[PDB]
Amino acid sequence: KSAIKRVKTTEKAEARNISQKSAMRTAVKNAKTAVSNNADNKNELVSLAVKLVDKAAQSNLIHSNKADRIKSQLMT
Amino acid sequence: PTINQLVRKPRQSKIKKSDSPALNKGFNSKKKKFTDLNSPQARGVCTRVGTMTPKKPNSALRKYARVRLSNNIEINAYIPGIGHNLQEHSVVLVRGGRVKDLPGVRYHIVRGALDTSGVDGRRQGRSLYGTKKPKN
Amino acid sequence: AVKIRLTRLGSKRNPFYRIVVADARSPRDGRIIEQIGTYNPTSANAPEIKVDEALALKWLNDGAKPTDTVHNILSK
Amino acid sequence: MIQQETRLKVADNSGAREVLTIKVLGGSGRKTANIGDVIVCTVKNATPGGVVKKGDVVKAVIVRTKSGVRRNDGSYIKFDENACVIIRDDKGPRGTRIFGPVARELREGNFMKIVSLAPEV
Amino acid sequence: RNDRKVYVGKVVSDKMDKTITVLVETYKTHKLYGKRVKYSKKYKTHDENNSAKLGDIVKIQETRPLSATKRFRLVEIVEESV
RNA sequence: UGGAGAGUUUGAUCCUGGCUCAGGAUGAACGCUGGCGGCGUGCCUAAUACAUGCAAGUCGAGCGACGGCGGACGGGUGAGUAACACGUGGAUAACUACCUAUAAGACUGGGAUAACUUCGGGAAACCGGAGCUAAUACCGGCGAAAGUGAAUGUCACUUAUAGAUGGAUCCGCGCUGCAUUAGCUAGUUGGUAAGGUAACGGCUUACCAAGGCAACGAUGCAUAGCCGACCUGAGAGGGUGAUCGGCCACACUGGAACUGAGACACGGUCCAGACUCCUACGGGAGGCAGCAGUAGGGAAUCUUCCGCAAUGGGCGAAAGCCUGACGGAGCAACGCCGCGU
RNA sequence: ACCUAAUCAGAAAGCCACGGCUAACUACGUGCCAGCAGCCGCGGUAAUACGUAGGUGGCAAGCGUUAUCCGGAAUUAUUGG
RNA sequence: GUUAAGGAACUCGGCAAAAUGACCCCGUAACUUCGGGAGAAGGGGUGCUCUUUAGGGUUAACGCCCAGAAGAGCCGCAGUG
Ligand SMILES: [Mg+2]
Ligand SMILES: [Mg+2]
Ligand SMILES: [Mg+2]
Ligand SMILES: [Mg+2]
Repeated sequence: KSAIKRVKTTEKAEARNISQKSAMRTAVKNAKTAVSNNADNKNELVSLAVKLVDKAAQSNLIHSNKADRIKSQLMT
Repeated sequence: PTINQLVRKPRQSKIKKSDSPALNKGFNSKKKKFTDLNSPQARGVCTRVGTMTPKKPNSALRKYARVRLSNNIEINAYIPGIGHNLQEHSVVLVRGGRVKDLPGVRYHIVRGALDTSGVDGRRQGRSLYGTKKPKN
Repeated sequence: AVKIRLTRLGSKRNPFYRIVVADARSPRDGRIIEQIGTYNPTSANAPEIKVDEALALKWLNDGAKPTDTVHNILSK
Repeated sequence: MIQQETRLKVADNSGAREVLTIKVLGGSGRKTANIGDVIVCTVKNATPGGVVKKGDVVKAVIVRTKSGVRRNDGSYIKFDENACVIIRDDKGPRGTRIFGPVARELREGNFMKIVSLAPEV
Repeated sequence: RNDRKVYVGKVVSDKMDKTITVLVETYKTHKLYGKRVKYSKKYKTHDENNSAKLGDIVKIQETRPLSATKRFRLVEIVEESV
């Protein structure tokens, strides 16, 4: 039973990505609201952070690395 | 016939049927093995001591055993040899092959491995009847 | 990539080999890619080493991991 | 309050469903019963694939009821469904499991198996 | 796309936008009786601006998939007759 | 290279025509007898509940006093599915723990915590609390980045390459019986829209649009894993699907997920159903179609065997470590072969 | 695995058939009976065709019987009505 | 007029009462004189306020009456209340 210790990573690895993912998407869900206003204040310098979390489809690899371009392919 | 027609319908060949009906197929499943296939052999359980005759011109007497097989169905039989240590509801091995000039009997009760175990009275034709001689 | 492998054949009390190469994902008995020639384990009324290094250099270019007792063939 | 021709569910896997009531066992002229008395049921509906077939006089015990019982402390209890358990000739249930909360009243040293099979009591 | 197989065949009917059916002929040999026999699968075909009508002989290239059996792609007009 | 016949309707013929025998086979049974050297194959009938054993770990040159790679390969089975499941040739709309070839850069700055002693509750599965701590763990600037040790060398990190490797997908053809079954699907057929996965996509939804398929077998029933091969045959063909290899599906039953390079996961997992059994009756545990052995329907199929030396596979830089893959033995005339009395 | 040296030809052989086919015959008991049978069927007072001993034939550490499949069956015939 | 648990145990007999009831939808068997069966059966939805759009006629047109769709939201035990 050496997959007992594999379970303890599995309830532990859910927390890191689902925090990163839910912060990836609400930074992006507010972004297309900010891209619906386009005042260059609530959209600038966090859209590349919305692309840094779409670059954290390579850092936070729970979203797959080759799947980095499934959302970020339109705004920038 | 014509090669045009042979394209439109092939030669659906002649079906044949088994000479001995009451064995060897997947029968009638009822959430258990309610009935099954016995390709060469089976068990039995007896129901009746049999005494009968041939019917064509012949006038002898024959001793069958009307049973119920291990798959709910009803067949006659025959004991080859001399001895009869059989009574009603005793286990009998089976093996196929009908008996001519008897009107409806079906198989042969194997005289070797059953309650039909061994038949004395025979000394030369032996392994057709299950009789031993450990000297030779 | 691929790993250089000896397919064991042979009856009771008598093994015999055939030099093949495939990935470790493939098993020993079959799904083998190529064969650079036979290999002769027993030495009585039989040879002891057999290899053909023509199509063996085709697999050391894209990567190959020979087992450390198979490498004594190609060191000779 | 059970009666002389009311219907009841059966709460076990004894091969039955809604059974009727024929008569309430006890004294004479008896007209009601409640949790923990025997009756005489008859099977009006059955699960095909059981050991009790439809149209067959069996006993039962009333296990739940919509009326309830009153305890020593004044606490009441009310279920929302009537149910019973087919019982054999000596006191023990015919089935194997029991699909519901039996009443807390049910045993007296007597039905020491029906309360040993419920999910909660 | 750029280099795909070709099944030249008659155009049956233009019945919706961007959609026809281009029937082809195929005589297939039998297994043992030897005499050939016809089979005509009627494959649907996307065409660009309703360029086809009833009866044309065309040239077909394949593509990457679109929908249920819309799998071919019309190219030419060898015959523009009725 | 190679291809036989005999019998029987009549008082007696020629013909048509059936039925019947000689022969080859069996992962056969059963009947009598019993010397084996040696080679192979031994659940085919209730998908009948599965005791007791072993089958997945490794790393003390991570780092403390869990952080990594592997459990997606491998070894069992045929209930399902008449289908790109399989066979066979064409096609690009995109997918690598690995393996490697060159080259880049392998910086900078932080803070939370298991094991551990006290804390209380449960018989238990064990949990809520508090002081303690590193990490190569974690975080910030058509965009992230790692260091470790016997003699700096070495060895993993990281990005773009392209080769092998590995999976995915629509397409031509091969793919059982019935027409005493003729109509059939409705998001069905199509555009358009944005969302949606490695990508195309009625892929799932929304307004319009009137089509799909079909007497060239569409639809629906019962039977079935399929090929390379095995059997018989002069051959053409007929019947078969077992050990042995390639591909496929499934895990007492019916769904759904999570980690990671490419699982809807056999030995993991949350839930729901029918069953076994224990607890303090508040709850929890169990899934031998892994290797064998017992139980069970049966006319019918075996040892609960030591063991990693050879070949193959994970991990490590190496000694080695677990390996029921396998190298071999224990038992039955079970089959051919050779051989004696 | 192999192999030498020993008291010893001493422990180590069945099984089915035998009218016609089809390979292989005689004498009595029963005598349309216990039977036997792949078909013609042999049995009403023995009967080369039933049990028995003798005899022979076959194969041989194996012989027969069964159920199933292909050939015999040119009896689904394109090669071949 | 209402009623706990049970629901024909009442009785010559479900006698009286209780339930079903409108419009708009999905769906509908045996049987036949081919019209019928059929309101077969069994099922779902309905209230008020706010935003957009496609529908007649009247009229030069603001104006007026007739209507049907999706979406968003609110409240009660219950929306042909
Ligand atoms: Mg295993
Ligand atoms: Mg093995
Ligand atoms: Mg009516
Ligand atoms: Mg009516």
